[PDB]
Amino acid sequence: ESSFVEKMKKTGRNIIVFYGSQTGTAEEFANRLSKDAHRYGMRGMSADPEEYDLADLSSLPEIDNALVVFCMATYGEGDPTDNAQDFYDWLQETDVDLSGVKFAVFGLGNKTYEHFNAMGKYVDKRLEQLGAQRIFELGLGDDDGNLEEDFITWREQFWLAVCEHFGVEATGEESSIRQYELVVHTDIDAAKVYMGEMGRLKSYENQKPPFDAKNPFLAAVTTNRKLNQGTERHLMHLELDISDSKIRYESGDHVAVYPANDSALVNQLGKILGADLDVVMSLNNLDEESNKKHPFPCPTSYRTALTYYLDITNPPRTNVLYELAQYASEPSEQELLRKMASSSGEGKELYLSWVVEARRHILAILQDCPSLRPPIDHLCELLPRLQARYYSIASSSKVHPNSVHICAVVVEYETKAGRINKGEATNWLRAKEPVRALVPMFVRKSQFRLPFKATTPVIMVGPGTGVAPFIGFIQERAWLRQQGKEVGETLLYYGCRRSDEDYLYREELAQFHRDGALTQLNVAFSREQSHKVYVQHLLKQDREHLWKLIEGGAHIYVCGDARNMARDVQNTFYDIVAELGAMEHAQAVDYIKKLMTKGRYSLDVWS
Ligand SMILES: Cc1cc2nc3c(=O)[nH]c(=O)nc-3n(C[C@H](O)[C@H](O)[C@H](O)COP(=O)(O)OP(=O)(O)OC[C@H]3O[C@@H](n4cnc5c(N)ncnc54)[C@H](O)[C@@H]3O)c2cc1C
Ligand SMILES: Cc1cc2nc3c(=O)[nH]c(=O)nc-3n(C[C@H](O)[C@H](O)[C@H](O)COP(=O)(O)O)c2cc1C
Ligand SMILES: [Ca+2]
Repeated sequence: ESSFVEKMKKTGRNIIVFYGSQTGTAEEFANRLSKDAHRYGMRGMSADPEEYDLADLSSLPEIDNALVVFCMATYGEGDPTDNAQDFYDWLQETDVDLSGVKFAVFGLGNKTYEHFNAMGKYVDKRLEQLGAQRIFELGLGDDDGNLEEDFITWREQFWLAVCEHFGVEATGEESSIRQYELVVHTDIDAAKVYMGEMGRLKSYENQKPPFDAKNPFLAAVTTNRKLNQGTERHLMHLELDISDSKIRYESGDHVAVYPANDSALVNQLGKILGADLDVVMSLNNLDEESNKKHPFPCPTSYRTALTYYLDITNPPRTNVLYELAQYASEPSEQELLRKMASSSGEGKELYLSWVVEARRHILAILQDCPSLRPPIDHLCELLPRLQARYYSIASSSKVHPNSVHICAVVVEYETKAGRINKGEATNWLRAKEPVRALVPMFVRKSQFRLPFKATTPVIMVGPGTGVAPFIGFIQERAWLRQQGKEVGETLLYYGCRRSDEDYLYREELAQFHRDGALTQLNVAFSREQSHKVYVQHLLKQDREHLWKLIEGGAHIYVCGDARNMARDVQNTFYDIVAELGAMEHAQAVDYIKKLMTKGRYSLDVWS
């Protein structure tokens, strides 16, 4: 059906929840809200806006008690997710009267970014401008705090508002219904079983372009080398062969990789569950009208699903804990789990401490709640899909057109729970032996780019792994110089803990400076003295030259830690401009923010 409104009429739904999602979180929130509808006598469905035409919103009044909800995540520079781009474009050009339309929006964002929840804010503002009626205030979910708690708090007030305005009431039947039913495929041909590939069956074996998120290219690991000294931490440089993939990229772009869960974790889950992981099965949607026939590719074995399709490392969200409680035979244990779904009080404190702060993954929860023995098929229905991880490409395609490089630090730490957590993708990449080893990947374009004019100077700030895109930038600027082009100054402000422990690309950067490609190599060693010495300290010391370059039209790039470094660096640039630019601090802020709008102050930061 082309019209979501007609689809709603045909299937008896009065609430439709659209999701703007890239890594599945918004989709899960939409699904959870859609299922809630029944608890109020209403009927809902979640939907991918890209599959429909949002202009049809003006027809919702044809359905009694119609309600439309939007769970939208914000991405690069405050833009919409790819699947919500058409909707965003429609909202920008339309002036249709949406009187009679009733809506609510929950935005997914992260305060460490420059444009916090920009998409949710825009959708909410626009719908009202068009004449639609807001049923409940805009939800501002913040992944830098705890997005789950923001969502459940908003969700509760949301339904109360729905009850008040539409005159409905809760049912109270927390029975919780399964969304999928299990079918064991005892006699299936081996060749018809998914073995970890995404999308089409056999797409990993039979690789045909175009390669993207739904059809990743299996790139061979040609290089995987340790960049630092000591068993302390592990920093590594990988080179992935993309020959014959037709994949294109530019320095500044991101490479996404689909990891495989640790087999030791998968094996232990199978044992504690008392399940034969090699059983091949299928989970089928009880809603025969939904386009989402299964929770992940199937038929497939439990081992395969728990290895390639499901997230078993991230601390579970509250709905998973609430639904599992019914399987805890011990009163105390079943009570602990049930409470964690509370938006406040003891229950919330326990969730944030026992699950989140303690970083307990599903196996840890099953282990620390020994009476919890849920059927493996229901667990597979509850666990979120395993998502790709993004890395800043550390190579220039002008120099390495057939290889995509990665600079990454392995995540590994002890939990207050006495366990050793290992980063999903980094522990997996670390184990990829060069020269056989394949990494399913794809490229995600970014707006982080070297200046159009080679003469334009660049100021690069990237401590730690934030140096990644800049290795590529320098390779390219060096290449331009080798092509006989006039290249402006190229400055790198890099930082590490100690010059003899975690100085990434020491030799390469030194050679680029000796070659003349890297005009300046400014490095801050943070722990080689009593007080911290960071990149911003070096920027402040270089205020005169930096102001000259900025005033001249230089481009600034900041990559790495978004939580504190990005903010501290930005604050230092404000000070440089306020001090030497002949203007007040507030004017300096406006000045730097304006550079961002002009593409002369770019960010590639993360957490
Ligand atoms: C646009 C973008 C670009 C990126 N570029 C790079 C890059 O170039 N290089 C790079 O190394 N990474 C980069 N990252 C981070 C990268 O995508 C992954 O998040 C990171 O490699 C960790 O993934 P993982 O699967 O190994 O860890 P996961 O299994 O996902 O675990 C990570 C989580 O573990 C927890 N954690 C980590 N250390 C501790 C600790 N000491 N105590 C308690 N909890 C802890 C945190 O909750 C953290 O969120 C980028 C991210 C984005 C969004
Ligand atoms: C490359 C990237 C860029 C992001 N940019 C922003 C941003 O500009 N503003 C913001 O508020 N949040 C930003 N976020 C955070 C997401 O909006 C948040 O993680 C959300 O939960 C993701 O939802 P999803 O899993 O449904 O895609 C960004 C995340 C990534 C991975
Ligand atoms: Ca210097």
